[PDB]
Amino acid sequence: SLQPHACFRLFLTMEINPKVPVNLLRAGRIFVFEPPPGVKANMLRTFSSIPVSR
Amino acid sequence: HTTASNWLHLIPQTLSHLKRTENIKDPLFRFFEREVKMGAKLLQDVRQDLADVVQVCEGKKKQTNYLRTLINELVKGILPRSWSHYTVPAGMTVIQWVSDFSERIKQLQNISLAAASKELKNIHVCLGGLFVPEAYITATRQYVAQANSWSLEELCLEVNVSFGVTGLKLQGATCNNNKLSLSNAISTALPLTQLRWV
Amino acid sequence: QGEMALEEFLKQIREVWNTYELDLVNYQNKCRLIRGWDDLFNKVKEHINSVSAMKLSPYYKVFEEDALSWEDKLNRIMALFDVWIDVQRRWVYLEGIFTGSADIKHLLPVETQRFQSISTEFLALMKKVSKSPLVMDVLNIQGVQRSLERLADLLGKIQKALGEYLERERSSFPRFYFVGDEDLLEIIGNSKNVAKLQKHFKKMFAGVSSIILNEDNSVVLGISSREGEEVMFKTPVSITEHPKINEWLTLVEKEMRVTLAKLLAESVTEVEIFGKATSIDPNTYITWIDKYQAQLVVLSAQIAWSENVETALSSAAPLHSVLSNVEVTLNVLADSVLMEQPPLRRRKLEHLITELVHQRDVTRSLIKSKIDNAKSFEWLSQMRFYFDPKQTDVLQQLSIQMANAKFNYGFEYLGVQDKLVQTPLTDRCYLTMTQALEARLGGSPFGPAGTGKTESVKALGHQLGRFVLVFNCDETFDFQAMGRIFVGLCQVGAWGCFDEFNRLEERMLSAVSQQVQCIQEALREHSNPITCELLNKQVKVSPDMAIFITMNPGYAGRSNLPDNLKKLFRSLAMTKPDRQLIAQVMLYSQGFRTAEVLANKIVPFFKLCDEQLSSQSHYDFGLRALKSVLVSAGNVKRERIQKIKREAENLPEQEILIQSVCETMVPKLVAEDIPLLFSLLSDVFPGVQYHRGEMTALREELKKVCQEMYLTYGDGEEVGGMWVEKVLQLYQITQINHGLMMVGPSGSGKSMAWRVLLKALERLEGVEGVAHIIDPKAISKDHLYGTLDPNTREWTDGLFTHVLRKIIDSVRGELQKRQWIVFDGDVDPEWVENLNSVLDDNKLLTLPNGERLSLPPNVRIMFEVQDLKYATLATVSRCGMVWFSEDVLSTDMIFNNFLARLRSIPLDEASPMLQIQRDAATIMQPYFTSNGLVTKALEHAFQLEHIMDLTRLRCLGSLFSMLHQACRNVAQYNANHPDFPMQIEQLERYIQRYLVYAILWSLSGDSRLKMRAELGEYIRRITTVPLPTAPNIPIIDYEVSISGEWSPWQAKVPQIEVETHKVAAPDVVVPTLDTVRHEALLYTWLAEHKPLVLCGPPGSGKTMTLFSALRALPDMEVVGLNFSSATTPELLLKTFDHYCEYRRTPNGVVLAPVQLGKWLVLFCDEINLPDMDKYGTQRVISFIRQMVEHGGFYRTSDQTWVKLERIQFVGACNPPTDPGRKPLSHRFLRHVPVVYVDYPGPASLTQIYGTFNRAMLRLIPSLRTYAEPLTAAMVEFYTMSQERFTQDTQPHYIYSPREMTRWVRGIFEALRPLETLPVEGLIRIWAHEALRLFQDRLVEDEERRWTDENIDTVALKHFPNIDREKAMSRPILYSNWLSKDYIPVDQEELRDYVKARLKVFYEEELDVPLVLFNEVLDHVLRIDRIFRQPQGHLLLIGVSGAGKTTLSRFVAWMNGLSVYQIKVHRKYTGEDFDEDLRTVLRRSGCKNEKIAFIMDESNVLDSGFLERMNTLLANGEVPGLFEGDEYATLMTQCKEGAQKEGLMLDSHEELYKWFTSQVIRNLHVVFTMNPSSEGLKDRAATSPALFNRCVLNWFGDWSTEALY
Amino acid sequence: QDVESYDPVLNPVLNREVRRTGGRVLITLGDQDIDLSPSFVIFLSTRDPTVEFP
Ligand SMILES: Nc1ncnc2c1ncn2[C@@H]1O[C@H](COP(=O)(O)OP(=O)(O)OP(=O)(O)O)[C@@H](O)[C@H]1O
Ligand SMILES: Nc1ncnc2c1ncn2[C@@H]1O[C@H](COP(=O)(O)OP(=O)(O)O)[C@@H](O)[C@H]1O
Ligand SMILES: Nc1ncnc2c1ncn2[C@@H]1O[C@H](COP(=O)(O)OP(=O)(O)O)[C@@H](O)[C@H]1O
Ligand SMILES: Nc1ncnc2c1ncn2[C@@H]1O[C@H](COP(=O)(O)OP(=O)(O)O)[C@@H](O)[C@H]1O
Ligand SMILES: [Mg+2]
Ligand SMILES: [Mg+2]
Repeated sequence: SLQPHACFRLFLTMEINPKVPVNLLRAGRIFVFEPPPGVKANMLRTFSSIPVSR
Repeated sequence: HTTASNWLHLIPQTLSHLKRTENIKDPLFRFFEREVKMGAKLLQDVRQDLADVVQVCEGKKKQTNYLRTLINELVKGILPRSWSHYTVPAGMTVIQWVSDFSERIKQLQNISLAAASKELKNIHVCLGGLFVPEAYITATRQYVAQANSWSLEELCLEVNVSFGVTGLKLQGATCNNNKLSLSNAISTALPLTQLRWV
Repeated sequence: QGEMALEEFLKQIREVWNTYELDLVNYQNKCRLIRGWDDLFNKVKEHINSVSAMKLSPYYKVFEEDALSWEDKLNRIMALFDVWIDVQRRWVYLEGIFTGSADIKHLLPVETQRFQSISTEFLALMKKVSKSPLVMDVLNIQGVQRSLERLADLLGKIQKALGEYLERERSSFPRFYFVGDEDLLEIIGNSKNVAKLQKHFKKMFAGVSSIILNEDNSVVLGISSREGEEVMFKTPVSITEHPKINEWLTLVEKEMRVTLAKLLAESVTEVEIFGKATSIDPNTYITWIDKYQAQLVVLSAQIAWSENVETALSSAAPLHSVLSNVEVTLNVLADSVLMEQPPLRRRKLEHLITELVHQRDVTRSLIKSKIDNAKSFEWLSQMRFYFDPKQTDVLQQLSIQMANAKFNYGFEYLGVQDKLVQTPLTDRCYLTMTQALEARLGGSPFGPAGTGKTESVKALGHQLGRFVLVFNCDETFDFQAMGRIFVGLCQVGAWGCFDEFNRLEERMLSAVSQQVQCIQEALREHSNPITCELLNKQVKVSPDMAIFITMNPGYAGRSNLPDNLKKLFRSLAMTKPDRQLIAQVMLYSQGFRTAEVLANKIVPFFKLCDEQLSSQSHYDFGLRALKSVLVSAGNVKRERIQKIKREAENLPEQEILIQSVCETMVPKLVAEDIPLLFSLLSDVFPGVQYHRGEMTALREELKKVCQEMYLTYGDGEEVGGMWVEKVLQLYQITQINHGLMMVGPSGSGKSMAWRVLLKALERLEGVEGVAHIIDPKAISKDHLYGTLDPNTREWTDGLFTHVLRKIIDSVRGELQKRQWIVFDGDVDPEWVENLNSVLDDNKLLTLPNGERLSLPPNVRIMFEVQDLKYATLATVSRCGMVWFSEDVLSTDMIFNNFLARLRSIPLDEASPMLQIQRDAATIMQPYFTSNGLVTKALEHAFQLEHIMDLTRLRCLGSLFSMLHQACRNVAQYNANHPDFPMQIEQLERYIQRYLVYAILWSLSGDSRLKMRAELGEYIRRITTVPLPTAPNIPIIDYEVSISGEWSPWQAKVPQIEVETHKVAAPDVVVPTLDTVRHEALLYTWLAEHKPLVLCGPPGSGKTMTLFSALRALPDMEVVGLNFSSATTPELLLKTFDHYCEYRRTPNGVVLAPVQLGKWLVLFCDEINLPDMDKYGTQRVISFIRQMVEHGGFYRTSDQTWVKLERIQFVGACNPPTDPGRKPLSHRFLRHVPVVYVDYPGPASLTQIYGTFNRAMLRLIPSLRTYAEPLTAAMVEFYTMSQERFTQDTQPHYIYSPREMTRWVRGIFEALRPLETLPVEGLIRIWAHEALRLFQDRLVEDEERRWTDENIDTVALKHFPNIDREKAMSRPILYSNWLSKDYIPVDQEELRDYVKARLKVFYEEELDVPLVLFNEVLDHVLRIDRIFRQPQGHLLLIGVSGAGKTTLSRFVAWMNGLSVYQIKVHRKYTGEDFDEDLRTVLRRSGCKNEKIAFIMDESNVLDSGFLERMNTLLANGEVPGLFEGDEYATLMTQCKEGAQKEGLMLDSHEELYKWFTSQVIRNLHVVFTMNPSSEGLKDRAATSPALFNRCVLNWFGDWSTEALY
Repeated sequence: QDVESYDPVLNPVLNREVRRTGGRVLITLGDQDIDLSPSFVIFLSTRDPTVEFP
């Protein structure tokens, strides 16, 4: 029920729980964060997360 | 209810009874006595519950609330909380739990028969079928310690493939001349494990 | 001469009271207050005791008037002084704050003016009381009671209203955040007195328990700890400069730190000049220890060792030299501790030995490997200490270090505390938590309870010198409360050690994660006048913050930590502590030559004990138990050494440790584990042996107390040996322990055990012993512990919190007595986990306010429980168990206690009653000895089976009550025959048969007919008592006459014929054998005002039998109470409020009925229904058990013991096998006898309803020949319908003689104004009533057709030669609209009439068209039939949109009823529902108008709706609905309505009775709901009235006939 | 809109439980008597397909 600013993003962080409303699941865009598949992907995310200057 | 009555009729065909068998100072005698007593108590409550379910499912007897809970648990296939008194691996199913409990009752019957004829020292026990294998290990260590009049804290364990235990299974290894070799087999059964205290 | 001696004692009392004046001392040249109240209260109480002793015996009857005058004057002066001490205590600190504190009139002007007025009034009273110091003169002032009450009330009001200034005052001195509101008020008020502050420094500081002052109280010389250790400041602080309290307290807390720093410098200089030599002198070493405090000594030793090791590693020979010096020092310590020392110096020695053995182990590990440089991590890992004298800042001279974590000592005076054995696990914990602290992350160890988590955190804080706080948080710890304690910790610079953090309401956990993150960011900013935002306010954060978390993963299914909060804490798993090392170090420190041998034999002993012993829920063999054993071993070694010295030598250390193990662990064992544990002891320690007894003084005092209060005492092997040994074990555990439990089955004698032990300890030690018995489940957790108001930050004390706070304050001298707080309930982790920090070694109770109430040494918190199958290991481990087995208490001692209580203490309370009691006791003596007859009969009763679990003590107390009734009957017979008294042989031959009758009706009172006959057969076989010679008739069908022979009840029951006016009236009971037996037994119960339970199937006749029994007792008033699934003790409290009043007496408050001389009896109709908690308890049942056993309950308004005066209970319940029933607890079933009333059966039912039908068939004399076949057909149809329409198909398929009574009443009401009827018409009306009672409740067409077939074949079988076509038909409709009478009508004329009435109805009320068909016609006739009858409620089951409420509205309009609907909207809550109910009740009762209260299932929002609807449907009134203003308005309206009707009534009870009659006659409730698979069962469980007193009609969906 | 939180004040309107005061048309609503014009319609909206109605 609102029309917001252009550069406004609302971030909802939650655990995977059936109690989350289906209305909110349909309205929002869903991102799933999981342990990585594979040692290569694990090391890739570790190296991307650690800044280069460190 | 007809299928439930048939299943509960065929369940106690592997369950008959257990001898009650108790004045001995050795830990082995009293440990076996209390284990057989606990097994007999569990068997008699399970037998009473089975008889109640059979009579109220095929016959003339009303239904109580605890009986309704037991019947619902049996139909859903989950173990009732009252029956599960020992350790059940990661929430098993009643279908295999009745077989496991029947195996434990048969083992305890074998202990009772051996005790009816020290005499219990030469028997071989599978540690999976015992309610308290850690108590069995403590009891045999205490027995050898009292018999040899040694210390209770400076006793090591020598293992060969004066106490024999069965049912132990390896994981990713093979036993050959008491030497371990790495293998790709998921589980190799040990034929007989000998526990000698030095 | 005795009377003259008593008169001389009275004269001495008069002289000592006329010579006693109040002692007055000047208070700062302002007023002369009264001090010294202890002697006055002691004199008053001993005078009361002397008067009470003189009243009992021997010549009180001559001095009654003046004795009573002295008694009530003493009570009056005691009450006045009890109010006076409280008001003066409040006034002192209120005057102090309002005078010393500034900017109070500028901030609280109305409060300052109020206190100015109150102070003027109190100074006027002070001048008046100082004019005449005599106590009688003080009592002579009129209005002292009301003046003191007003003073106390207004002082409390201003005390509550002053709370806003408390936070502003707390912002000045940081430490005040841990001090409560009233305590802080005392601190501010008594600032100019100082000497009254000494009982709050324990809460304010760490170890500072008192402050050393000068003679003038102007300069603070020093501070002192709890154990007498004192620290004298180098530069004293002066109050004579007139600083404020916060200012000089800040000066004190700074001076303490600088003094500890200076003494640390001097002490480390002394240790440096000591340790440079290879040998040390024990004399100078002991003098140094006496010179310096415990923490300073330990710190200096650590500094010296770290410096020596660093200099050795700076450079292998120096490391060997350091190890050799450490070993030489440790040998000196051991030699010094092997002899006798003062306790403080000995504890310093013990701490030194622990630290030195840790240093020796560290040096051994460092020298075992090859270490060369000091930068190696093998040395860098261990904690080290650095002292730099060159640092000019005295606070930062000492720098504690570990692996890359520099620390500064807080220099907080910890006093002495208790050192911790530095295990490798403890070192790992130290390293991990100090790495977390360096990283500005709070620590978080976790694991099972008893691994040493909170004690490790506290030991780390003490090593760092930080002020540590342990909080036992629970679900009541809110976000605001955690913000408050965080801001307090931020101000003070302390550590937090929140214990059991996982039970903190996940949403609140996530919310407080933000505050934790803010604290972490503030500390990181400090690491580089900082502030952080807590509760939307900025606060300075000291750099010594640490939030530590202690939690058990999955201990009781507690809440789980969110990842957001988990990332802010450094975790640590710790499950296996080094018990071997702990035991070795503890024993070597306490002094034991074979320390290593004892440890190596005791730790595997505990490991073997945890496995070889049986598995029980109350066994704990963990580290806490091991440490308790070690401490008790040290104490008993000290005691034995002192006993030997009373006469170094050698002592049996093995035997000492065996004695400690036995004294700590023997009582918790079951009866089958004593030889097993003795075998374990003999195996581990061969020559162990043990000693017991040697308690002659306490044992003989216990015997004297047992003989005094009619108990059975044994010598150890005698009858009471097990019980007396258990009492001795309880005494030992109370002596050497902190919190106790008495785990055992009901009736084991634990209550009598601890009561007798308390009285014996009283009369032995001379200290007063007071016991507080609390049921923790009879009240809410909020009422038990406390409640924080969500709006304003105010604290309302709970029951246990209030009791402990009263003991702590000790205004009545409570600290010098012996207090035993007893929790007489059952343990579950909802409330017992709040006592985890209580039962621990912290000895302090934590509250959400941050106020931590310490536990004084005279208080022992004791538990009296039945089992621990729901208690967790965290609370099982902390207590000392005493196992009271069932065979500990044998039935012969209960028999002995009963015989003694019969022989003495006459029932009508030498006396003829006492003589008859003694005669009966000596007659029944042979039957109670050993086996006899009663024990064998009770064993057979146990072998039988009953409707409830038969405990021995329930039926045994019931038998005792029946025997008391026999004695009362003998007394009444003697009174009725004054000329010829009771012959002794007749009394013998009468009691010898009454005993058999009583044991029969006691043991078999709750069993079926065949099993009570079986018990009768067993008793007949087993006893030598004259019995009736009837082979067929059981003994249970006989009564014992007062002449002493057997008579049947078949002679008692007559063949009475009831009048036609009352054919099926509610109060009409036709007598039968079961009926007369049941009311005779009920009268036998109720004559002693004993509780009871009427168990049986619904509709069996339980309340009818109860009311028939109560109608023979004129001095009892019965009140109906209906219980549902959601029943709370608030209902019983509302009933007590409505029908009883709270009085005030000098021996406590009492609760008595308003109508004097009558015993109010409470009829709980569904006592079985209240829901059972997930830990297996019921609040209502626990409440009723508490007030039945202890004779009263607790009022939650002000935490006062309210004692029931004339209140008794009767209960009704379905058997526990019914779908909605949950079995009652054995601890409640112990007191209540239960009688099983069953269905009458066919043989009884035939005559019961044959009488009714014969009476009913008298209006028409030509039909009187068909009564017997009519009853036969009625009984056969009811029976054959009951067989298959059971509760398993549908939850509402219950059948009972209530339907038969309704059937007979309906036939009679149809037969009354009709006066002439053929047999065809009789069969037609019988069939119509049968259909209306047996077909309407059905669900399916197949069973409806089955009942139609049943009624057809029953009429055909029992009614031959009849016109079947004329009698039976399809429509069978009956109506009274077409004519004036209830004449059967055809379908078409009825349809035309209903069409015309609906035509009129369309323009009148509802203009909605309807379509008519046969089902609608049947529905409207059924609804009209129900609406005609009084109290006619409906329960319509059907799909939505079927027209149920529209048809109800149409029928209500046509019958003249008024339609009411509640008009639910958004936020329509319970108060709005109550307002609607009040309006409906007023319109129905006061205005005398019909109301059709239509209600739909959608109108239900909460369970309160169903509770009030249940009460209204079953009783016609709702207690607690009207109270106060609206109650008086209802009374005025009811009086006006009675005047309008024509009845002149007064008072309140009869007006309320008439109002209830008007409601029950003029109010009809229609409940419409959708059918459901489980909704109907849930509604039946949550409201039995909807299925009992509401007529059910299953409308359902429209049939195919209806649709077509 | 948002008939998920249905308010039971609309039950007499939806059921058309209407009185007849001569030529005038009278309905009840809460605690007041309301005259309704014959040209009155009401629509209830929903953005949630996966909603359950009693
Ligand atoms: N040593 C004794 N000798 C004789 N009678 C005893 C003895 N101890 C207890 N009794 C009797 O046993 C009765 C029940 O015992 P008690 O009141 O101590 O209950 P309890 O075991 O604490 O029960 P609960 O577990 O239900 O609280 C007492 O009323 C008393 O008459
Ligand atoms: N390393 C140790 N040295 C000496 N005593 C210890 C040690 N660890 C634990 N204890 C004792 O064992 C008991 C364990 O309590 P603890 O586990 O700290 O409570 P919680 O379970 O709340 O953490 C404590 O009373 C403590 O005195
Ligand atoms: N001996 C009897 N004489 C007359 N009526 C009886 C008799 N026994 C049962 N009744 C009938 O049974 C009903 C009693 O049921 P009630 O006591 O209310 O059961 P509950 O209290 O369990 O609801 C009464 O309506 C009464 O008419
Ligand atoms: N016999 C009937 N003929 C015509 N309409 C009917 C009939 N019974 C019910 N209705 C319709 O049902 C509506 C009434 O709903 P309601 O009485 O609330 O149903 P229920 O009582 O089953 O909840 C009316 O608007 C009416 O149009
Ligand atoms: Mg803890
Ligand atoms: Mg008790």
